[PDB]
Order: sequence, then structure tokens, then C-alpha cells
Amino acid sequence: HQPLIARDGPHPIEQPTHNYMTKIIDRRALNAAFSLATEAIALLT
Amino acid sequence: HQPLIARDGPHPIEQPTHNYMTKIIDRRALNAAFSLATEAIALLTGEAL
Repeated sequence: HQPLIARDGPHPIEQPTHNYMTKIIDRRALNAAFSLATEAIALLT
Repeated sequence: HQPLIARDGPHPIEQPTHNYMTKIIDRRALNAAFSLATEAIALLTGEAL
């Protein structure tokens, strides 16, 4: 909502305005990898 | 433990690196000398008493 002051005289008298904004979310992802050897699982028995 | 960051790019980090460091220490050995005289031996022993 824009405030509009009373500007007077011979000036063109204007009306209060409205604006509406829509924003699309930018989306990202992450990658974190950890490697396990096949022998490391065999130690977990 | 190598600390990691999940970078914003979807490109793969391919592996993390976590390993063990082993270090061989070293060795050094100190020195001194105490030398005693001839007649000081017999006096401590008792041969000249």
C-alpha cells in the first residue's frame, strides 16, 4: 500500500495505488557422501 | 577427522578423506663425565686409611 500525499493546485490529482508481488522459491539440494569399505561392515558383526 | 562442507553445487565430492597419521618419534642420548683421580679411589675404598 503506497501512501499518497495531498498535492494540490493545478497538478494532476492522483489516486492511491496498490501493488502485489509473487515470488517463486529458488530450490537447491546438497550432497554429502561418506565411503564405507566392505571390510568395515564385516567388522560390524 | 577432516571437517566437511556440503557445497551448494550438485557436483559430487566423489569421496571424503579420513585417514590415520603415523609418525616415528626420533632418538637422542645425553652425555656426562665424572672422572676421579688415582688416590681418590683408595681413600673411598679404605686402602690408605
